[PDB]
Amino acid sequence: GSSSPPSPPLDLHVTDAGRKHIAIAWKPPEKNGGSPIIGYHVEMCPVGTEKWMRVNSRPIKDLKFKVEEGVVPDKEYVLRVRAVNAIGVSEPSEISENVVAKD
Repeated sequence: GSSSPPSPPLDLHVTDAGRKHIAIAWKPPEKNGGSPIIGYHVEMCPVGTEKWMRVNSRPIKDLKFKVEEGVVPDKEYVLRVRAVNAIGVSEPSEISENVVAKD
């Protein structure tokens, strides 16, 4: 009965990882808040820090993403995803399981 950013993406999980990539997938927000979801953003943070960094250049128009930018081999990360609509940016998803950039 009002207009808001979307609720957060759901069910974020890691599908694959390597020394140079972390592949993730998620499910759409339960609610779009009153205007369609137009994109997703992925953030990455080395575990034990609060140094969240956006790892996509353009809005993601899919429910999966291969993270490559800024991945450091043998570092350990968590990820989170945000949804965007014409009102603004969602709070982030629940964070991912911990993932090491190794094979």
